[PDB]
Amino acid sequence: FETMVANPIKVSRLQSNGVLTIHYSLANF
Amino acid sequence: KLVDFLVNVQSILNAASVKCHVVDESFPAKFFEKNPDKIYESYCKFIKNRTTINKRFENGEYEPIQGGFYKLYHDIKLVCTILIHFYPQGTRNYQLVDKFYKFSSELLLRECCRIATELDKIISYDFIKISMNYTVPISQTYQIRTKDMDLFSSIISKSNLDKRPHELPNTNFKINNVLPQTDIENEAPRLGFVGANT
Amino acid sequence: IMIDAASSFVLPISITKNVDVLQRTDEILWFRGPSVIVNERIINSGDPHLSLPLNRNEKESLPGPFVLGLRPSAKFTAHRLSMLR
Amino acid sequence: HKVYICHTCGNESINVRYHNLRARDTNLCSRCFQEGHFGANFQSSDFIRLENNGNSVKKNWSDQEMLLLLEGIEMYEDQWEKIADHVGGHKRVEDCIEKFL
Amino acid sequence: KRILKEVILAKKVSKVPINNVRAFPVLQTNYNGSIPVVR
Amino acid sequence: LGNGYNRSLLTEDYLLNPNNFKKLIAKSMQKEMQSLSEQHTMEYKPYKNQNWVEYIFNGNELSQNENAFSFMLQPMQTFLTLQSHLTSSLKDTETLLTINKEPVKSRTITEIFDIRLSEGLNHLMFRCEDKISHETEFMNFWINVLP
Ligand SMILES: [Zn+2]
Repeated sequence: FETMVANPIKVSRLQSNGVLTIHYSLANF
Repeated sequence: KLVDFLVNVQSILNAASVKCHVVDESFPAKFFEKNPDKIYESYCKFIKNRTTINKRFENGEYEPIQGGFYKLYHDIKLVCTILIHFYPQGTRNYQLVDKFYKFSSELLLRECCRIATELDKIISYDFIKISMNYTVPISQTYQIRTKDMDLFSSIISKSNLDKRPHELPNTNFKINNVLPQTDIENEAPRLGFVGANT
Repeated sequence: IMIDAASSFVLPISITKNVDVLQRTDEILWFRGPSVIVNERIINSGDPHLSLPLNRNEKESLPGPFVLGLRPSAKFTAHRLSMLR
Repeated sequence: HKVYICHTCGNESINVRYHNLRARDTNLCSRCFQEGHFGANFQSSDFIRLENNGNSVKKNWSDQEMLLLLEGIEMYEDQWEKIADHVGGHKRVEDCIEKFL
Repeated sequence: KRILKEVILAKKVSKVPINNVRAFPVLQTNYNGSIPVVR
Repeated sequence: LGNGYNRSLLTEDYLLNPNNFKKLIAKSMQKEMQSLSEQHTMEYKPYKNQNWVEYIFNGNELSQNENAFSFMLQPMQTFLTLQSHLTSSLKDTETLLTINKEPVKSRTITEIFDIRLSEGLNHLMFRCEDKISHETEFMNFWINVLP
């Protein structure tokens, strides 16, 4: 069990701040 | 003076019991009147051998005396241990009963208050000790040694009234106790430090 | 002095059998230091247990930590629940 | 509606974030702030409880939005798109300038 | 401030209105983070 | 439960601060405290500004499946000392103490060590064992030193 290097969770600062939640603005066919 | 002092606790403990329905849980007579440290072992013996908390006030089971609130404390601790042992340790109705026990025990501890060391050999020789002491319950976290990273866990939400044996999802886990840090808050900086010009 | 270190880790083995009480990602989060338990958030700034006036070896076993934490009295809470409806 | 990735872990904040005032572009969940998982450089004084929910009918300007507007003006000094999203993205450029004046 | 006190001591004027902000500033506990620093 | 696996050795452990740190500064509002979990009272004594905390561990009613403990110390408090009251020094009991890896020998039943810490976390492994009776006990102390 002592040979089980763990996985870092990286935050990536621009993802942490202001990410919103393109065809659904109908101007582009 | 003790007339309204049951009425207000009644109203508060009714209105603060909507989401969990602790007060409307079934509870028979259960005459223990014992040491509150024996309050689970006595009910364990009551399980081995062989009227709810809202209805106790409507029948006038509580008097304006010391026992008239000691019984109320006893009934709350019994119903909370029952609801802790009834659910698993991760459900929301486990943590609601834990929070309700904490809130009601804090509410009932107050308002009845209204109603050997070389360092010590130096300091007790050098100073004068006016003091203050109290009790808090500690909690636990887990412990893992990986390759040179030496991780820690979150706080287990296991209540202080659980009494179960310590299960472990891994035997390569370890367990530790977290001592709470408590003192006069270290002088925080001023608002010129928090929010200067960048 | 860096800021953008990871400081949380996840082990690959799914041990999610007896773990519903810890803090899950949605696995188990494993941090790089312990937690910090804080008794009461609000300091009670007067109270000569803490203020220490300069006038006049004694011990006192106060009931709980709830003396030092600004709790409201129950008569106001019943008054406000009466004002509720 | 945006999403607020909690710093120091990967979690999503539900409806209350804890904004930091010295790195100025991080957030936290409630549980990572109750236990102190935000690194030994910061001191739990410089974390303001901000909300995430959509507020009431416009031209109210709660103190949270005023604070985030002034944080944006101290950040960028221009670039009113990068101000109006930092307010929360539910306000236009043409109203943030009409409120800062 | 003495004089406005004494009338309230003496006369008991019929309203003496109450308008408060219904809050008051208190200090709250601070604590460092527990994750150590990375150099 | 492992509470019936309570400690038979290790009466008292003291993480009291050294007299060097006091002697180099001082030349007091005391607050004792106990934690609701059988024993391990924790006392301290600041004054309006040094603190001189002291962590004691009366292990007569602690468990032994729960060895490790964790607390947080302030950046002026880099030095520490123990006081290790065992039950009885019947045999040549081996008492070693590795902070991270380096064993600490002594100051010279009751044995005193000398501890100097660094920033960040620490391990501070401690254990006692008998030569003849062949029984071991462990203690761990996760000391988070503030930067
Ligand atoms: Zn988080």
